[PDB]
Amino acid sequence: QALQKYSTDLTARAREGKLDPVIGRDNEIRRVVQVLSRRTKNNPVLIGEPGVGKTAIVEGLAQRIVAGDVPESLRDKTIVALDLG
Amino acid sequence: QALQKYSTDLTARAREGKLDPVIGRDNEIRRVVQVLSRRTKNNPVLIGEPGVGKTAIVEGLAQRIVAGDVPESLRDKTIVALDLGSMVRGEFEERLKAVLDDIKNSAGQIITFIDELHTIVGNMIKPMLARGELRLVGATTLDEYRKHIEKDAALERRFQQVYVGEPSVEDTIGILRGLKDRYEVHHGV
Amino acid sequence: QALQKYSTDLTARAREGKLDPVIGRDNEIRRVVQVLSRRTKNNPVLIGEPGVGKTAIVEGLAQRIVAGDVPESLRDKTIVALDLGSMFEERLKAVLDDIKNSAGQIITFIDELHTIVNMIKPMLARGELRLVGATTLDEYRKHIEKDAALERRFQQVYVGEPSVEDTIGILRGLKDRYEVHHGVRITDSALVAAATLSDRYITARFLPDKAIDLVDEAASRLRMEIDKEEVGPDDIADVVSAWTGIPAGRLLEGETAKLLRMEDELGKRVIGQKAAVTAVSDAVRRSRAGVSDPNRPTGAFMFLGPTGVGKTELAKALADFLFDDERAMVRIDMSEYGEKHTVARLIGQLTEAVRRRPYTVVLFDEIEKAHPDVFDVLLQVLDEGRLTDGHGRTVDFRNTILILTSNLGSGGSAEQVLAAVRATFKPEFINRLDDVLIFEGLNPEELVRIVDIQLAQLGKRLAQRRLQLQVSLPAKRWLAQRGFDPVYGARPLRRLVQQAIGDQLAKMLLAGQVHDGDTVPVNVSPDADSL
Amino acid sequence: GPTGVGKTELAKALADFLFDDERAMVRIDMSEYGEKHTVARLIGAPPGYVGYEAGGQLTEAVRRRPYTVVLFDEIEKAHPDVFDVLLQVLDEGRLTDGHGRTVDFRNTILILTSNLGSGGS
Amino acid sequence: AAAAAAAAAAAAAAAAAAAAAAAAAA
Ligand SMILES: Nc1ncnc2c1ncn2[C@@H]1O[C@H](COP(=O)(O)OP(=O)(O)OP(O)(O)=S)[C@@H](O)[C@H]1O
Ligand SMILES: Nc1ncnc2c1ncn2[C@@H]1O[C@H](COP(=O)(O)OP(=O)(O)OP(O)(O)=S)[C@@H](O)[C@H]1O
Ligand SMILES: Nc1ncnc2c1ncn2[C@@H]1O[C@H](COP(=O)(O)OP(=O)(O)OP(O)(O)=S)[C@@H](O)[C@H]1O
Ligand SMILES: Nc1ncnc2c1ncn2[C@@H]1O[C@H](COP(=O)(O)OP(=O)(O)O)[C@@H](O)[C@H]1O
Ligand SMILES: Nc1ncnc2c1ncn2[C@@H]1O[C@H](COP(=O)(O)OP(=O)(O)O)[C@@H](O)[C@H]1O
Repeated sequence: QALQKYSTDLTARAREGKLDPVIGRDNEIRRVVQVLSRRTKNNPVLIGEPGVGKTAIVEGLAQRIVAGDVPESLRDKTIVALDLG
Repeated sequence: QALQKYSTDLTARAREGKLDPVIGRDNEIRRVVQVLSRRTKNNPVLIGEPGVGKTAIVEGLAQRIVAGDVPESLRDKTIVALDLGSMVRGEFEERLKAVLDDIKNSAGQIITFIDELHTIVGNMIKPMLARGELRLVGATTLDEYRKHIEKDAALERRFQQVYVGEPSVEDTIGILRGLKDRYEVHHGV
Repeated sequence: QALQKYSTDLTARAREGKLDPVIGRDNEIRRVVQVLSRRTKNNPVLIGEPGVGKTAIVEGLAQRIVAGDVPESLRDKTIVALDLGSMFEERLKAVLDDIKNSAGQIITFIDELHTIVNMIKPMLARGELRLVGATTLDEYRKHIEKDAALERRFQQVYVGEPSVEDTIGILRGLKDRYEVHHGVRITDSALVAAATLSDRYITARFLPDKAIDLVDEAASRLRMEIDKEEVGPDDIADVVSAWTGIPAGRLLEGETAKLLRMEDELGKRVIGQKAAVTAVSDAVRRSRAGVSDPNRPTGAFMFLGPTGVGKTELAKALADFLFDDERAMVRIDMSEYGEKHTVARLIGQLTEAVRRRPYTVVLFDEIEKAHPDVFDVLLQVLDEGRLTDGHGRTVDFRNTILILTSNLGSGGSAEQVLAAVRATFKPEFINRLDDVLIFEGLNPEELVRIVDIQLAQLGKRLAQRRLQLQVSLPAKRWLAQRGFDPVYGARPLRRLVQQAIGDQLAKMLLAGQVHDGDTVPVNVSPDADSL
Repeated sequence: GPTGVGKTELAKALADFLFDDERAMVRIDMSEYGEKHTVARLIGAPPGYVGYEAGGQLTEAVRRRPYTVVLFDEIEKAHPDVFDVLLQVLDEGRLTDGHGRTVDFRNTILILTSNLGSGGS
Repeated sequence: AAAAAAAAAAAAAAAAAAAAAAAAAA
């Protein structure tokens, strides 16, 4: 019952439709996905300059997970946005 | 109903005549209402010197709402003001998090207000800020805007600058002859 | 009506008449009735000192209220003081309860409202009470100088002590109060001179109540010395002069005792500077007799001189004479004072050194190491109040004297020296000090007594092991060849005293043979002086 | 004119009449500007060198208090790299300092003094 | 019949630093 009062849920927030119609960036999506499913040390960082859509990539990953266009070992994986504030 | 205790309500005091007139200045309200109906980069901050009428801009906006002149997107939406002077390590964050209760529980477009927002800042409001349920109307002064929310900003892309400099003397004469009979109330000569 | 057990009242006391005779403070009531009768920016705050009688200001206000002269917005107002020593907010619901039904007719009066700042602030901004209060300026800042959410509904009214004449002539209502113990007739001449003799314990105290404090402590010391049914002005003088008094020290006017001579200790310690002797005697005669000005330090001069003249020794020669202690001076080593960041550390360092000791003459030797922001701090000291600091607890520089001994224009005789002097005074350092004097360096007649002081010092160093010296005048003038050099100064003389005598004495003293109880004579040689 | 006459006393007699102060005038001394390198020391030129924190010896008195009365003590010795800098003041009421600001002189008062007047009236 | 159980605390206040800003001296 811990990670339901200190965290949202972008997957259940996408079932309603409260996200954006993301378009584009095919290379960086797979650049994230092929890193997120390696064996050990499997965590990326989206480094960029401010304003180029470093959040829309993760929302597009959420829509690609909900839709069903992922590789094999990413079935129904329920991504969660935490905070520390 | 539970957290409307440690704040005030400018909208509730509209139907009692507690607020002064706003005579002059029919342009900053149009600027603020033009901001406050947008989609992104909403919630403006009034920037100006102390003792000009930023509070008067908010109060004239409230009177113009409770008569009914704003567009339909902002129709029948009450405005609360919030407190900073009775706040203060620790326990300011928890009092903040307790304030955010009815803000979340309102589930509407109940517009808040903060006086002197440079004092408060940063990371405790931005995931709540970039979602679209609160309308953080503020009020600061220019070199305090430069001091806090340009140095420790980190979320500066989500505020606006509505410059209110000062009324000149010839406008002030018409203002003070307009704001005349309120001191025929108390003493009266 | 449930507030009687939580608060006092000021409506039945004045109708009874248990009130002091209020004298003065008519303009204060003139401000209070005015500011209280306002539509906005009303209900002020009385700022004074701790121990003025702002309480009694409100008492006389209630006395004029029950008399009846007031305007419309002050219809007798039935004011109530709240108990400060009776509180958390589990009673304060009922405390403000009898303020809710009030129509602004039971306006209250809190004391020291900086401890109130969540509970009373919506009631303040609503318009059913006013809540006049009274704090102190330094504590008026620190709580409520940085919190401008409610710095609009409070207006300061600065009040101080009354004048000296009214404070002395107000003591005719004091003729009953404290004296219950054994009853001596406090004489009118003792009464009119009692508050006159005020700064003879300390001047850091204030006028009104501290006059009665000196009177009470003096009557205590009197009737515990004589265990007479009368007093005397000399008797209360040396009775007040008991605690901070050596055998009471510097009793009456006293310029005849210690201040006319002024140079028997000075001229015997520093030899020369005769024009400086006469001029600084005249300068202390006009300055520290209170016939200079109002609130200056009033001691403010400058003279000059190169190295070896004794610019450090001449300052310390009067440290143990002016206020007769080693702690009776202050100087600064400004080597860390060069920019606008060194200003932010003493405004502090000097402030607590004057707060502990309101006792010290100040010494600023050189000027070429002085960052120019320090001067504008110092210009506010002269003729512009005392000084400020970081917190606000200021100290008035009532017994301080500013001295400048700089070698700025050592090549200039009359013209070039004053031309360089005038240029380095940024504003207002010239006409606000007084006249500038010239050094009188190493001279053949004024050279002997220096050697006398140094040989007395060396005899002090040798008297522990019971050895002493006999020094003749031919050796004393043999040293005068390598002791004159009027550019660098008398410091190679002080070195050569320990050079020529010291190594011979040290060689003889460690190998026996100069056994204790023996004396040592001097024996002149053209280059050495053997023993 | 001569010395000790009341020469600067006339300036303070009008520094309080129109400028309401005794601390209104800011005098300087032009008895140091006789070398060709110390001419810019009154205004302080570059960002990065010795005089930048101290600022201009003329300009830092008028950037704040823009209502002074300037007095030039003994103008008649200084090098003629001052005179064009003195002239451009009364060409347009502006003078660009070392930081980069533009300081207005168009409502101040200039006074130049000299000590001739020994023999000839 | 309960107790008091005096709890602990933690304090923090950081430090500053200065910069020197050399001058090219010509
Ligand atoms: N491929 C995309 N499809 C749709 N909208 C996009 C796309 N890329 C960017 N955007 C929009 O660009 C904006 C990006 O907003 P954010 O990514 O949240 O801010 P940011 O670009 O990350 O910069 P910061 O550092 O977060 S303030 C949003 O309005 C997105 O809708
Ligand atoms: N256009 C206006 N019409 C009527 N009153 C005005 C107008 N502009 C200013 N005022 C008055 O100016 C006074 C200033 O009050 P505030 O607006 O609270 O001060 P402020 O300008 O908000 O600065 P702060 O917030 O107190 S630091 C009030 O008495 C207002 O009634
Ligand atoms: N007129 C004098 N009377 C007494 N001692 C003197 C006199 N002139 C010099 N001296 C002594 O000469 C020595 C010089 O020490 P200082 O007082 O430090 O000299 P100074 O004039 O202050 O120059 P500096 O800057 O301190 S080296 C001390 O031992 C003084 O006591
Ligand atoms: N004008 C005055 N009239 C009568 N008494 C005064 C007056 N000024 C001071 N006092 C004396 O001072 C006392 C009141 O001081 P108070 O107001 O308590 O000082 P503070 O308010 O600084 O604590 C009274 O007892 C009174 O004798
Ligand atoms: N005409 C004058 N009126 C008033 N004071 C004068 C006059 N002339 C000289 N003084 C005295 O001289 C001082 C000012 O002299 P100042 O004008 O500086 O002379 P100068 O400018 O020629 O050097 C004042 O302190 C004043 O005491």
